Amino acid sequence: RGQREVFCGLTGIIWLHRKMQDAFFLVVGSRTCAHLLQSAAGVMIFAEPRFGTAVLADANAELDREVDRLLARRPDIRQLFLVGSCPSEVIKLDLHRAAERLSAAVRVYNFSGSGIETTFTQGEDACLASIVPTLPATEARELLLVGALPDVVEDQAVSLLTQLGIGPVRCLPAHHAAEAPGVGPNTVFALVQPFLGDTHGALTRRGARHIAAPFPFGEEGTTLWLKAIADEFGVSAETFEAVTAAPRARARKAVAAASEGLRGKSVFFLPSQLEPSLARFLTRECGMSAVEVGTPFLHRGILGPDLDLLAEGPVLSEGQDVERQLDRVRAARPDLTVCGLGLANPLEAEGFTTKWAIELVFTPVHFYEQAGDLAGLFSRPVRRRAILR
Amino acid sequence: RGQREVFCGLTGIIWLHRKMQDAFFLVVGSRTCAHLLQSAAGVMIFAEPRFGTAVLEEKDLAGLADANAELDREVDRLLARRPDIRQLFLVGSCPSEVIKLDLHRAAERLSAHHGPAVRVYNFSGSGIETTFTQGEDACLASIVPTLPATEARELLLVGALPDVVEDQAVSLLTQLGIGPVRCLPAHHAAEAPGVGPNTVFALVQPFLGDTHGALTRRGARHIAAPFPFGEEGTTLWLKAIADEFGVSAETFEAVTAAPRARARKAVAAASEGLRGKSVFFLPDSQLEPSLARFLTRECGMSAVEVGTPFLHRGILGPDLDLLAEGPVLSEGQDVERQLDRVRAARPDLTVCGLGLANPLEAEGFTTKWAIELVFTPVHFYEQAGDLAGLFSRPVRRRAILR
Amino acid sequence: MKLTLWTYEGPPHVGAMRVATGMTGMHYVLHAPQGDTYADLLFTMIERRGKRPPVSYTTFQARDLGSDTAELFQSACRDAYERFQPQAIMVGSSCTAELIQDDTGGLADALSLPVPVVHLELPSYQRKENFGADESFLQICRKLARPMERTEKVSCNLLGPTALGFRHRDDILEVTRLLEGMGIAVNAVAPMGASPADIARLGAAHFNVLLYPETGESAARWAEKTLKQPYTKTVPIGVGATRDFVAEVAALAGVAPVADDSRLRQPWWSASVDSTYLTGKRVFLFGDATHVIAAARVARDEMGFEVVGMGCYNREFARPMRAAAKGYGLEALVTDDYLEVEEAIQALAPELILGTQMERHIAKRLGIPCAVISAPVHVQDFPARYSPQMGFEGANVLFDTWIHPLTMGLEEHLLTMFR
Amino acid sequence: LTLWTYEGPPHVGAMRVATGMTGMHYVLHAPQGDTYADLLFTMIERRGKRPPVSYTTFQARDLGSDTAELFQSACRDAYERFQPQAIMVGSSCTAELIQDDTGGLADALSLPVPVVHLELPSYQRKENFGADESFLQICRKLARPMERTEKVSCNLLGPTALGFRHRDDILEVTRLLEGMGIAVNAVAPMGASPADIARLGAAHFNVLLYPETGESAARWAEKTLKQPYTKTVPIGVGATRDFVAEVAALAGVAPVADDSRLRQPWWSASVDSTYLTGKRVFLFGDATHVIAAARVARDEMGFEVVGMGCYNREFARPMRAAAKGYGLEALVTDDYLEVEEAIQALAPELILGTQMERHIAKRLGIPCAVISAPVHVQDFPARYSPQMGFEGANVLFDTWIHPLTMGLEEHLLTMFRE
Ligand code: PMR
Ligand code: PMR
Ligand SMILES: [Cu+2]
Ligand SMILES: [Cu+2]
Repeated sequence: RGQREVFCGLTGIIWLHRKMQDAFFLVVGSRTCAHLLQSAAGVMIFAEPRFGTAVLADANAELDREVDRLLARRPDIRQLFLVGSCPSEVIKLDLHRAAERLSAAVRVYNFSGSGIETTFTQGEDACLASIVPTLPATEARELLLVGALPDVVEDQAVSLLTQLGIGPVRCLPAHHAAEAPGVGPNTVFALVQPFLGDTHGALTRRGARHIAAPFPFGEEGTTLWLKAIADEFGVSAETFEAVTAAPRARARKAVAAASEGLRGKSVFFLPSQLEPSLARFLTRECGMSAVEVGTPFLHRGILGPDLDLLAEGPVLSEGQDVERQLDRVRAARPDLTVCGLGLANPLEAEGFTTKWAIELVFTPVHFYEQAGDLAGLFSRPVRRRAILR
Repeated sequence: RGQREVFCGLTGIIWLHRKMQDAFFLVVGSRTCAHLLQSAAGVMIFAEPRFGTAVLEEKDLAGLADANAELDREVDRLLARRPDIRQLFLVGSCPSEVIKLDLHRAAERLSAHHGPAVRVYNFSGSGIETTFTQGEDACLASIVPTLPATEARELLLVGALPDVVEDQAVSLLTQLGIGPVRCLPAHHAAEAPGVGPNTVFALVQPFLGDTHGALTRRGARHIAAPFPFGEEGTTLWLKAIADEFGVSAETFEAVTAAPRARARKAVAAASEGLRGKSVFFLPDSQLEPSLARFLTRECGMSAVEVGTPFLHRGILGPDLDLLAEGPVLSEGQDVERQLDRVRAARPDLTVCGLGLANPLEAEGFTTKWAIELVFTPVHFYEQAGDLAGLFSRPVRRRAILR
Repeated sequence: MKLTLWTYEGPPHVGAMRVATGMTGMHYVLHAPQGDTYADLLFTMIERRGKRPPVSYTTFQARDLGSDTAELFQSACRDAYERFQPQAIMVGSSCTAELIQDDTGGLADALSLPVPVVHLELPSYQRKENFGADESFLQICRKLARPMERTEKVSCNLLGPTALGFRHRDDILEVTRLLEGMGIAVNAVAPMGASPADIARLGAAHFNVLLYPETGESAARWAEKTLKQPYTKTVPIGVGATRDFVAEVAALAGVAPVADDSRLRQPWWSASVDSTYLTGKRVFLFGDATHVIAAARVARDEMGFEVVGMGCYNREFARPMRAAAKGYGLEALVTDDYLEVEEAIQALAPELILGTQMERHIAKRLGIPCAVISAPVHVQDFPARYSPQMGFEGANVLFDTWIHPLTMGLEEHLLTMFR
Repeated sequence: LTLWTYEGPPHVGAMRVATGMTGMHYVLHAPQGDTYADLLFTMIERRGKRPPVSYTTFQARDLGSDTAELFQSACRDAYERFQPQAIMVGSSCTAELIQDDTGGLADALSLPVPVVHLELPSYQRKENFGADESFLQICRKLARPMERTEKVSCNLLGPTALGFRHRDDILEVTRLLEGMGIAVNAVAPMGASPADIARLGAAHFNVLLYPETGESAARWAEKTLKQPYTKTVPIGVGATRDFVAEVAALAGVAPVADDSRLRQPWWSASVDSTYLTGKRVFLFGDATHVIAAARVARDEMGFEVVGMGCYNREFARPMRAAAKGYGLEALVTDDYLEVEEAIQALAPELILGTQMERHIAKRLGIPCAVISAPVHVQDFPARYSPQMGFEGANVLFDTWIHPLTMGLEEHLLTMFRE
């Protein structure tokens, strides 16, 4: 270990802001954070987004002042979630302390996706987990789905889920403030989102039982996900398969018709946190001789179906350093080294075809037609390399 | 009698159709005229303007029956595609004139079958017998004979001037209150005037040298007054109009604090302007003799030259009276000798048709574009104040640039 | 007599004057009826030259009909000769002059002024601006340029760049730089920046570089036929064609192919992570034949986005566009009507349309990104800056000029319909 | 509460500098997430080299003296990676303002001069001094007072990577100097080598390109190396000619100036360039560019300068110096909200400046172009886009008048057919 590569947690803010509308995602700190968000967004900063960027006792007084400034400039916030960053946790600025004290309609909730603690997409983890604690408990068998998956495909997931025969959904990412997901002891919840380890842990900590979660990335990735959903709700096999075979066929045809040029490949997964799930997604269509698949944060947990359905070829190395991982990349010579960060494009500048993670994260790739173009996403660098060599 | 720098009247269509929003100026001619209209309109040719600009091919060049047959078929196609055109305008052109294409015969034959739905008028914009803005005059003289005949004694506003110009003119007129005001450019049928033996062609624009004769053939009368292009030009135009109708001077001087006093104030508010400098008018817009007098008296012009494409004796008569005798109304002006005279005189202005504006700016001489002037609202009282500033601005351009 | 509300290239006499005002000391007396002098505004106001486009018209009026207009042409030519004293007089007509049968040749021939008199009797109802420029420059070389002793060093007369043209001033510089760095000497740069003496000097070389086939292909073929100098086939538009041109002229001159690649950024700027969303975009390519022909090569090989539909209004250069289309299995739209481009790009709705300024405004109407890569343009597209299109800097300019519509469209969409 | 930040943090400028220096490295204690700027110079300024600046990325399990150990571990590993030529130390200050600087193993390398270090002030800087405290240290240490070479030589000082069109400014000024007879010993701030930066004595006078980063370097070099810099700037025709006067005066050579290419003075003299006379123009952006552009506007363009505010208020007095030159005051604030308010108040017709002002004017309807530093990928171009010299004055015309083409042709289209 040594130097790291991946983004800090604030890159998940660009997705959380887009997905759940009535929310606030103000980060704190220096221009290094206010500029990662800026450049990553591109035009969001011009579209006047819903987040911001603020300018031990002195630090806490400044925290209170800046939170009041949030409440002032946007007098329409009721289910805000402040975002922590590296300096705030360096001086250990408790966002819960500011939220609880300054809640006295005005309900302030905390969240800390700081890259010193957080990683590439664990900001989503920390935020979705921070939704859970204060909320009370529900007392019925619902299916509390989770994850900030695209709303266009959130409709597909809800439609399929109700076709299974489930009760209420009440998705944990609060895209409406009124829609408050309670954490019930009888609540059985799946996991759409692979980087929801902290969220799943906190949801089970409050009491909600968790369903087996092979994460939904088309074909078996979502097959076993929704199968676990069905066998947990006791949906008849002939009911589930009847109402879900067509999405399976659509995704299977789409991935095959989108990965024609992805044959004879070695997809190195430098640390998206999708790495085990995407590694399994890239085994059957055409030829994907996957190689070392690292993550910025890995737990098997009950998230284990990834590794259970994963092969042994690609090394599941948790914790890495690009300053030697790229040496391993040179030695390996992987024909598509999808590299989250650290080196990234210079890999394409030293004869290594490179794919980048946030394209996968911020482009609908979850089951049906969404996972259908996951193959197209992974073919993007390859279809570039085929011509613009 | 050599080269002269001035446009053909086809460039009058760019302002003509912007007033009469029920008119299509179907400009026949070659690809050269089409390129003129294209470049002149600039970006306007892209928002489907009412040009047409139908070019004649070499196969359509030879013969005359084929040309009008194709013209008929495309006119019918256009009016089927755009059934919102009433006053059709088959504009001539130098190519069309050399072919001797009869726009009047075409107008008769076409109103035979378009009827009241499309009433066609025909005129010319050809540089052979027309210059930059005498195409406006030919267009207005193409609707004057077809104007509703009557006998009621009333005044007009002859000249296809901007809509705001006419609005201010009539608003001032009714603040005075004089006769039935009937704006000669019939933008549509809702404001169609009535001309007759007891009417008057209250001309507004000096290049209107043929509509005066036409609506004289109508039998009307002239307000013998300088062409309204500023404080005193429009002052005498309006004063003579009311004296032709008999309106007391009490209202004259009681309603002219905002219009007239502020008109002269705005015109002479060009401190640098052209106070004491020179102008050498190349043939640009039949509009130089009018400018020289009120740039001389109000803006303080030397007015070395008053060169014009053509000078009309009577209609600019009172306008000429306020003009100094020094400058000479040279006609058929050869531009080359005129550059020699500019180079000798070293003026501070060289108004022209000016594809030699930048060329004359290269030799240090300041130059101003009278085409924008004919385009910009420059008439009557509130908008001649910025006529003066429009002349002034190139002087400041030279001052900051040199 | 169709309702052509927009001609693609102006009257061929305008193209003829593009050659005229390009060369110092060459005066184009034109027998244009008064008003046809807008083209002077074209040259001093689109291309912004600090000198009356030295095209001394006659501007005859209705009073000057019959033989009076010929007398005015005589007078105008004589005044031009005794006023500017050109080193070679250059005569021609306009559309209406053809309609008068004005015969600008015999008049100025009988004037008997000592300087060379070239004729420009070109059709105007059948041709357009580019043919006028090409034919005028070819005739210029035909009269003045003569086969003479070659330069002691290898020389590379540039052929094609006329004065008024979409970025001729900067590709003349770019190709001069390429040839001088590689080892060849630019003997002349006709017809832009040249003169009658330079036209005569065209003979002292070893090959005749063809920059613009549309405006200089006739000149290059005539030079290879007469001056005994093989014209370079591939134009330096695009990295592949730039290397092809470099190798070709290094073979004609027999010199080492030195070509400074520290400037070329198009291959890296495109073959990278961001410019990978290019791959798959269904582009449509209309406009000037040669620029769009090599634009197809750049777009496919070195840019990525897939080509659907590529026409060109240039008819004399139709076949090379048909070939560039059939290489990818495409067709060629070879008419000169803007509405046809309109419904073509409706039927084949693209994301990046490369074409003229009229294509730019067509796409502005519908709302798809559009670039300018072709001839009919405005004051904006004639730049004061270094904006070439032939060479390695030409490839860089092509990259940026094409990507800017894509960035424009992307920002316009995502701004305020994704956030 | 800057929703958009004009310039980056004070480390991205140092990385800008080191990107053009093949070999020179910079040990920065930046947590993972501060490595987003490792993208900038291959993402925004799309190049093909991982920035030569060390990163440590100390995590949550690494707070305190552990970060001090990771400093040395990262330094040693970075040296063993590619054998640098110089090492610079400095932190993002987040958990350690001044409290882990550990030279112990940063020195003891083959590196002749290990004292090289860039400390950037805490929360008081942006992407100017990041690249300026670069050449106040990296050229204050490894640059020798070498003998002035036989021909009158010079140094192209100032241009840093991820800078506004700096790579082409370099070539234009080098072309000017070589055509005038002035040798360029090295383009030291960009596209150079540590050997070249050591060769700063073989230059009769530094040629300064912009105060943004090279002002400190030029001032120090004239003070120390005894080679004066060009006090004028080549942005603008009159400024270019005065720059030529200065370079030839300090050179002793003829003031050869290739104005053959120069077309802004003429293209701003045509009558298309007359309708722009008196056009009120707002000018916000970096001081060097704003002063040069506003001089050009006010005298030679035709526009009337109604705004001259800036965000580089460090050298505050030379800002309002030009403002009194135009008879105005300077808005030296550092927020785009004030820019929005000012352009709303004055309602100009051209808002020339950053891409942020570009998007304000897109949202406020006003025309606008890019003349300033805070720009994204599209304004770091592949084409030859030099903002300095005669071709710099040439591009400054078309760049400024394209938005006026927008605001004019759009108006005509929307008013003609409605
Ligand atoms: C025939 C060549 C030419 C070009 C290409 C245009 C467009 C255009 N001509 Mg001017 N212009 C030329 C001539 C004329 N323009 C015309 C219109 C018009 C005006 C009033 C104005 C303008 C202008 C220009 C310009 C500047 C572009 C701009 O204004 O947006 C173009 C390319 C501009 C300028 O100051 O120049 C006179 C301006 O104020 N054109 C007219 C009368 C219709 C003609 C005959
Ligand atoms: C924070 C660093 C960084 C930079 C400088 C930008 C801007 C920008 N980012 Mg990438 N972008 C960053 C991060 C991200 N980008 C974002 C946006 C965006 C996308 C969708 C795309 C991309 C790209 C770019 C672009 C160029 C956009 C282009 O020309 O298409 C810049 C420099 C672009 C590509 O070619 O590279 C992956 C592409 O299609 N980014 C996203 C969300 C997916 C993230 C978090
Ligand atoms: Cu733009
Ligand atoms: Cu634009």
